[PDB]
Amino acid sequence: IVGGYTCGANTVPYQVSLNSGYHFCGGSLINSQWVVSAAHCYKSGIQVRLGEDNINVVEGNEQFISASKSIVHPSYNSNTLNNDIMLIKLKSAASLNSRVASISLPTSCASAGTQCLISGWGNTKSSGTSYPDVLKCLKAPILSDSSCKSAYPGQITSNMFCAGYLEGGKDSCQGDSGGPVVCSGKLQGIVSWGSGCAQKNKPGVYTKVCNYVSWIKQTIASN
Ligand SMILES: N=C(N)c1ccc(/C=N/OCC(=O)O)cc1
Ligand SMILES: [Ca+2]
Repeated sequence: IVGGYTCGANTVPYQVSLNSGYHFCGGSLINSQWVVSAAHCYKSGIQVRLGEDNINVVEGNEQFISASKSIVHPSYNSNTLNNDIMLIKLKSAASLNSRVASISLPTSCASAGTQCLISGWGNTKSSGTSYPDVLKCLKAPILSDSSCKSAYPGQITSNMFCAGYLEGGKDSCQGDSGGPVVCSGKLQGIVSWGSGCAQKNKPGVYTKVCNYVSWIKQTIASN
């Protein structure tokens, strides 16, 4: 997260870290057994880490649970990043408490102009690299579809939306991939792509979760 703020320990209790010997992506806990992340975060041997603040120090509230299965969206296209969504099933149910909690799926899509909360342990610089210890947060508005399409001509599908600041300076970034965009208490987006981070006229592009609720529900009802 570039140009954000320190969230505060466990204030984003649905935020997870995906670990494969190191943190590599975020995700969102949607019930005791399932995490939503980006399909571009797919790899074998994922351990889901819940209740994290400092990802490099065991602070006492963590639950580390191995993934039993990963299900990439059937229409995910890694070239265009269309349908950039994946479900990860935990080997055992997380124990839900104040510091580890699920986030609601949307019943309707979010509105342009709505301020959303984006979070992660990704790069905090727009040029150069610096990775934070503790979870970072950014409040960012959903942009109009026409401004989103103008920013990325020929690349924005109906399964994507833009959020952020056209002036630059505030954005998600590498390492935030797969993490939450929560608007009005609903998981509305997944950190997906963008040209660099926090670049002028290049806002963040996010998987449009409201389009996938049917697939999510049917998948978790059968796996
Ligand atoms: N909002 C952005 N500008 C943005 C967000 C996410 C990415 C994804 N990078 O994938 C590589 C990785 O995370 O390791 C790029 C740009
Ligand atoms: Ca920790």
